[PDB]
Amino acid sequence: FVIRGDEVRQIAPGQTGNIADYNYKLPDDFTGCVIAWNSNKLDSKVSGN
Amino acid sequence: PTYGVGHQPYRVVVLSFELLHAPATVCGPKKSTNLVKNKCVNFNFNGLK
Repeated sequence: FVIRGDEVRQIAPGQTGNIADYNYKLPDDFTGCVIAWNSNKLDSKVSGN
Repeated sequence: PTYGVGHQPYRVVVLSFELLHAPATVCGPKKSTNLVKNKCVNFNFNGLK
């Protein structure tokens, strides 16, 4: 998916916020990996997306 | 500080001994006793029973 760069800290076990509890929640006993990279060159519009 | 328990920093101290017959320089706190000779006794010399 695509989220705001600052909200990237909300994708983690034991976290709280807005995206964490309303859009995507990870379990406390979660195993795996998370990969996020900047994509302002690909998903940006001068008018606004 | 808002990370999960699995990502909070932990301070680690590792103690490595080299227990050997060499004359020990570090010893635990014990008490000495007067020397007794020429009879069946139970002795303890620098941890050697």
